[PDB]
Amino acid sequence: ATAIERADQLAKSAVAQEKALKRAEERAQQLRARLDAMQEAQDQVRRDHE
Amino acid sequence: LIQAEEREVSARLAAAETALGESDAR
Repeated sequence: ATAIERADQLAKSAVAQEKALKRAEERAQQLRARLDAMQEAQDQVRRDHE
Repeated sequence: LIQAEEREVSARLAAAETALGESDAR
């Protein structure tokens, strides 16, 4: 069962890859939120102190 | 000073917690 066997395990390995794909891509995306937030959170201070 | 390291130590968790799942996948 050489061919189809290893092909199926490569299939499943691919699947594992895509779950990794998500976790990483949207972990970056979610970090973007507070990445933004801190900016304006300093910014209103930056505007009004002067 | 004591302020300084705390971030890294706390971030260590956030750093460390990463190792938890991706290994667990396999």
